Order: sequence, then C-alpha cells, then structure tokens
Amino acid sequence: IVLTQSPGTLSLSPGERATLSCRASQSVSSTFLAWYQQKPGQAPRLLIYGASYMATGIPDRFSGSGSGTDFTLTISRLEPEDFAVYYCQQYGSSLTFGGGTKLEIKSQVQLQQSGPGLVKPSQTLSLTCSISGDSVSSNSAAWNWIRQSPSRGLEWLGRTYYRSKWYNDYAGTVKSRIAINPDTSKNQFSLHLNSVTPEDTAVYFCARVISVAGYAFDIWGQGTMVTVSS
Amino acid sequence: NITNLCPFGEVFNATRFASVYAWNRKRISNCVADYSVLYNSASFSTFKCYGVSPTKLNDLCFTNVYADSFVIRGDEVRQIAPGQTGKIADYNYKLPDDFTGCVIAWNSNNLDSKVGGNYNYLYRLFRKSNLKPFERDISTEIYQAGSTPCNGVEGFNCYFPLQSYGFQPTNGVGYQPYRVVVLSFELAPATVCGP
Ligand SMILES: *[C@@H]1O[C@H](CO)[C@@H](O[C@@H]2O[C@H](CO)[C@@H](O)[C@H](O)[C@H]2NC(C)=O)[C@H](O)[C@H]1NC(C)=O
Repeated sequence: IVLTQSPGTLSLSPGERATLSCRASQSVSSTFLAWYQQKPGQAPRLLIYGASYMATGIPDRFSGSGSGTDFTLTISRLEPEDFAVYYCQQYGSSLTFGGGTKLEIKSQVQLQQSGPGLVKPSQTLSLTCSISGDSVSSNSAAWNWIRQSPSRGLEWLGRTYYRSKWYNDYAGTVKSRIAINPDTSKNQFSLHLNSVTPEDTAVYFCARVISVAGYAFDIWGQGTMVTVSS
Repeated sequence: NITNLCPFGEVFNATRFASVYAWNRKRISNCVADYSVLYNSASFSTFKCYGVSPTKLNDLCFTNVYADSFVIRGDEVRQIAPGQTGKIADYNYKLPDDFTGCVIAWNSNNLDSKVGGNYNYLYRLFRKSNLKPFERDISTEIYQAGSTPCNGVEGFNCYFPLQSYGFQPTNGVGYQPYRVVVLSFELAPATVCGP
C-alpha cells in the first residue's frame, strides 16, 4: 500500500478553513488512518486516529473524514501557530507513512532516549529508550522504532511486544542487520545495528502503540540524530 | 391488583452503564408500571415507540418486559431501530424485524467523559458473520483477516477485535456519549401493567 499526499503546499491567512487530502493506492480494510502534526525541531504529535476520533487535549477545529481509498482533514479556523507539517499514516497488512504537507501562515508516561550520536562507519549503533510511568511487558502495548531523513521521509524500522512470550517484527529493508532487545529488570528496550552505512544518517524516535486506540502512535520520544562520517 | 412499584428508578438512574458489546438485561415482573412519569420528563432526547403508541402505555397488560441498557456514540443512535444496518446493527446489538417496544435515549456528556479521555467504553469492529436478533457475543479472540492463520497472537493481518470510543468533554455533539434503554414487551398470566 502506498499513500500519496494530494495537496502540495498551501498558503492561507488567519480565520478561514484549510483542506488536506490523502490517497491510498488500494483499499484499506483495516481503516486505521491517523494524522500527525509536527513542528520544526520537535517530535510529531498525534491528532486523529481511526480517521474520525479525536486525540487527547485536541481542540474541535480539526475534523477527519474519508473511507476506502481517500481521506481528508479539515481545519475550521487557522491560528498563527499552525506553522507546521502534517502527515498521514496507515496500518494493516503493512505500515506506511505519507509524504505530508507543509502549512505556513502569514503526559503521564514519558520516554527518554540515550546513546551515542556519532559512529565510525562499518560499526555497531546502539540506542536505548527508557520508560517512566509504565511496564515494558504490558499486555496491550507495542514498542516501535521510527527514523526520519530528509531524503526518505519517515520510515518504520521494527517493533517488539509480549503477549505470552516475546515477539519481534522488522522491516524488509533492514531485516538482515537489526536487533531489538528488551530488559524488564531496568524496564528499557534497546536497538542495535551491527553494520552501518553512510546513508544511515537520520533522526531516531522510540514510540508506544496501544492496540485499543486505533493502533496509533500515542507517546513519542525525544529522538536523537546520528551522522555517519569519517 | 398487586400494589408495589416497578424498579424503573434504578434502571434509569444507575451510576454505571456497560459497554455496547456486553449490554445488560433485566427482568421486571410482579409490579405496576407507571409510564406517565417517563414520558413527561423532557430530559430524554429521543423517545420512539414501535408497534405500540405512548400515552396509552398506562393501560394494557404485558406478560413480562425487558430492559436493555448500554452507552454508545451520539451519532450512532439512529442504528437502534428495526431493519437498520451498520456496525452496531451487525456486530454489536441487533433488533428483530417484529419489535414491539420503545427506545429511550438522552445525552450524558457530563458523566461518561473524563479529562484524560475515557477508554473504559469499547465496541466490536470485526466479526465473521452478522448477529441474530437479541444474541450477545462476549469473546475477544483475535480476528483473522487474511490467508495466514494467526494462531492466537496478533500481528500483521491479525487485528484485535475491539476498539475504544475515547470520549472527551470537548468533542462535538455528534461524538458525545449517549445512554440508551430499550424496552421489550411480549404480548399466559400477565403480571406487569399500570393502574
Ligand atoms: C431518577 O432521578 C431523577 C432525578 O432526580 C428523578 O426525577 C426527578 O424527580 C423529582 C421528584 O423526586 C422531580 O421533582 C424532578 O422534576 C424529576 N426530574 C426529572 C428530570 O425527571 C426520577 O424520578 C428518578 N427515577 C427515574 C425512574 O427517572
């Protein structure tokens, strides 16, 4: 499944409305479309899951609609702080993000990231994401890893969870050289890459997903950048 | 001729209503039911009666009645009626074609919503086949949406069958919690009927 962002770029003024559009290559029977808003220098924020239901602490201006192969987001009354970027994510037989639109105008659970930010090429990269406010072995949650680069956008790396024993999944691109390890004693989970390449320079986030909330990325991490260079 | 009031008080004024997919059911019998107090209350948004007209309910005698109660989203109320189809009328709560009763609903935005988002109300989304009238399904096994069997663990093409409404005080009127009570009459020695 491939998601295409229909509007390229829009310039508006305070007061009026805005209309976005997201198009699917084929039908999404799972119907788990979600909308994220990202300010520069900050982690993305969740707005709508299930294409219609509102998230926590979100005003009523935002509205979502659509079904099948098309979806749309509507902004009733713009504000000067809405200088941001808006994405479009799906879940089902595959997990894919969208290109996203740049728009310009004229809390009880925390995730903390740690690890080196610079690595020698052809070495191992290790990151760790500590959890405060929950147990990593929860029955109804999954722990992901996301990375972003300007050339490729937002990319899904892998995930882990636990129902009766531990289960892992990884993206096809990175299957051969990725590992995710949990640690219940100190309540963390870590990501390891045995071999690294120059294009791997990107910014990484760790995220939590709740199954009953439309499989939407609820809580994100601080995120850190890694550059591969001599 | 017996003189004791029906427990209509506790059904309508209960503190907690269950999810739509696990709706309660209660027997009311051996009491005289005064339906005038309900109708002239003006606190009910919807009061629709099928096969029996109100303002005459204080007459008539029934064998036994039934009270079905739950909470759903505000927009989805129109699906509680005979011959209607949708997510609720297929996978959650289906009424027969020969229904003889009344449907009562009223907004409850100031009791069933929380500041942090209420995730204690759920509803079923996927099911293999539609429901028969008045049949309740409670199981929570993982739905198999693809060719590869899931073997009881969730994953790609292996979805959990329940989802949360996520009520909030700032939601629109179309997305606010509503409480619903469905009364079913069967028309044997009659036991319940008003004065
Ligand atoms: C449920 O509680 C309501 C709220 O108190 C009751 O209705 C009120 O009853 C008093 C008499 O005690 C009246 O003065 C009010 O005008 C009533 N208000 C409304 C909105 O009806 C009601 O009697 C209780 N029981 C049932 C079955 O509704």
